[PDB]
Amino acid sequence: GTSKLKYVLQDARFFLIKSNNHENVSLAKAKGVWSTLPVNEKKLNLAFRSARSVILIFSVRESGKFQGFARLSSESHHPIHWVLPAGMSAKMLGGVFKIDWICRRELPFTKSAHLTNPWNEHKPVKIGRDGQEIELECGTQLCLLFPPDESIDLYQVIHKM
Ligand SMILES: O=C1CC(CN(Cc2ccccc2)C2CC2)=NC(=O)N1
Repeated sequence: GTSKLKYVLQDARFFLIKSNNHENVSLAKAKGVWSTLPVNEKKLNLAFRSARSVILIFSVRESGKFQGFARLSSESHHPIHWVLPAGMSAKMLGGVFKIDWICRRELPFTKSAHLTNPWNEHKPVKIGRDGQEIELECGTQLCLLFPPDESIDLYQVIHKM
């Protein structure tokens, strides 16, 4: 069903998080961690303190899809073998956020064409810079479009709220 998912998403905040490649999403899915540049680190840390749930919705650049979504379980904290763009050092990252995956299934952008994000001029929700906040209603409907991930049990995540 969808009821535990809706409960986790109640009064949540949502952020569009880009990845430079699939490998970093794979690492994040395996290890339950993510890192960012300091600008988005500050934004996500403020959000983590503000809301019962902060949801990261991931999209690998140029993939035309979202690769899943996860809930922050921690503020950032200060090596993980991330695959970084040429010229970027690990020292340019902020701290590491712990995350609990809610859905590891993909959703193509074609399936979210009917959702617009008020915090990005009501452009389609797939459009946004890395770190763009997605308004509650749009973000909830976007998460509900993903195929159910029957491998995940949200019992444990509800307890962290
Ligand atoms: O475009 C991105 C990609 C990305 C993946 N990073 C490396 C990186 C961080 C910031 C910019 C470019 C690459 C691995 C998880 C530590 N994390 C983001 O937060 N935004």
